[PDB]
Amino acid sequence: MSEYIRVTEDENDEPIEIPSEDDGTVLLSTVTAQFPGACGLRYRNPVEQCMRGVRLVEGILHAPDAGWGNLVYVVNYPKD
Amino acid sequence: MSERIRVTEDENDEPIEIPSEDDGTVLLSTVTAQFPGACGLRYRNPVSQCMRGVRLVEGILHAPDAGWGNLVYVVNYPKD
Repeated sequence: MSEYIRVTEDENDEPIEIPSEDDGTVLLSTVTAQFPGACGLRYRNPVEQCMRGVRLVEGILHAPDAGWGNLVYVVNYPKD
Repeated sequence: MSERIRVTEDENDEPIEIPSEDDGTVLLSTVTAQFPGACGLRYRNPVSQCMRGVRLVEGILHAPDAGWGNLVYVVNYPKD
């Protein structure tokens, strides 16, 4: 089954739901669809309450230990 | 023609329709053929009350297992 994630570009608005691949990874192109100019992904680990960045390779974001559907994610946005 | 997909950018006007492919895929060019530069698609997800986007890969949109009929609503628009 395809993993499911909930990202957010701006916390003042509503979060965005992203359908991931069955592989358990997320495709950056799906992010760029809703987020133009943006790339990358962040989240916070409930372990140390610190912000973290999701691993990316060739446009493919790699899920954490438990996967995607457990925490919230934030899309990396530049100043532009 | 194979499947058609309803989609709009603003609910004040009338939603348009784009021919999707039998493989559950839509071509970016077909979307931009309708919209003046729009990319990606999403909709009001009643499940999370957020905006759920659709899988995108190199300009090719990939429908979920259900298909396009459950996501036919709003098209995405980049800043460029």
